[PDB]
Amino acid sequence: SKVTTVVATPGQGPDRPQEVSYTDTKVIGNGSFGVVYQAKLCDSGELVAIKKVLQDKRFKNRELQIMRKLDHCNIVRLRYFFYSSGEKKDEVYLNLVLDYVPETVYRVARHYSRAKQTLPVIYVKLYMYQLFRSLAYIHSFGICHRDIKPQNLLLDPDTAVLKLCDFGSAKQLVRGEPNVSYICSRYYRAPELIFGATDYTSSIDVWSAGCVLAELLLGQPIFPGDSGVDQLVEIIKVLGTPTREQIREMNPNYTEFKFPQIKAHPWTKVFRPRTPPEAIALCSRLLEYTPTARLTPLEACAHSFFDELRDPNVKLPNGRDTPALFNFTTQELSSNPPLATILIPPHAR
Ligand SMILES: CC(=O)c1ccc2c(c1)/C(=C(/NC1CCN(C)CC1)c1ccccc1)C(=O)N2
Repeated sequence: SKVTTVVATPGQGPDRPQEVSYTDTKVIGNGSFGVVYQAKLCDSGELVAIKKVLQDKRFKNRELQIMRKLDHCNIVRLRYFFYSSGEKKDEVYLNLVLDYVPETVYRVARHYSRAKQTLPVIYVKLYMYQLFRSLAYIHSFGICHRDIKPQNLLLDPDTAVLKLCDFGSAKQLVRGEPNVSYICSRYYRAPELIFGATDYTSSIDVWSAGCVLAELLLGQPIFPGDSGVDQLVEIIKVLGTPTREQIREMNPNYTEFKFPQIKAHPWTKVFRPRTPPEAIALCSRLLEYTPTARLTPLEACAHSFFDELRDPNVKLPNGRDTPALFNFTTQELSSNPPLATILIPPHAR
């Protein structure tokens, strides 16, 4: 076996690097970011992920600066960070030692779809609540993920703990400062972004989460668009044609898509029979045309659909106890503090 010893700066605490050794490196991910590895530590024998990205002198890494401000159980923790040379030494890379999680929400949802089965509502409740909890934390700093999809939602099959990953698209949204329109994966792309909105709030992650929720309820994406324009046709097929005021509320740059008035399709008819009415009520308040009309991540966590997790007698289908879901902080509750009366039940008080 080959051992790799490097001096890496820890993500949290003071900027003081330490000698970190790792072995058994293998390629597990490949994307727009760069490359993701899986390595075993020499100290505890713990498995960690190493995301190698090509870095320049012109500026500092945007993802790294967002990552070392973040400390939450439902987001992959930045263990360490170091610099390596792999292009005749003239070009340098940024390696991010992050948490390793075996499965993803996509892979778990795929298992049921291939077996013609439905994902149990308890799993839909646990995965969605943890996504909105991590969203309430990132949005309190002004940071918007801009890439919410089941492939980026990591999963541990035994404990059922969800973790958010890939903060490359992520940016601290500021009022007045424009942003790029073509962002997020097509099936989870908000209608503002299709309408060419450069000025948007962190409510685009709320829409993307709503797209994931409906996907876990249907067993397939709700809006499978063939093109960038065919994506809006998929949305119009269930939500109907947006009103004059709904269009303006998205703040659209260069509009006039020229589509016929088809009108909204009932939410109950969209999903399978005997689908919990609370899931539909939640999905209706997340997948809204008007971004300001959408439920906030904390408001989504306080919804009637996640009341089963708030029960003191709730447990995982494998017998194990549900993870920490009520250990909220002042930074998490920052947007709406009186919501703590619903979010934190008397048993956990
Ligand atoms: C993208 C990023 O920033 C990041 C950060 C930390 C991470 C991962 C990704 C990650 C991934 N793990 C997969 C390993 C293979 N199994 C079968 C599925 C899960 C992974 C890799 C590529 C795409 C999506 C997810 C993990 O375990 N820890």
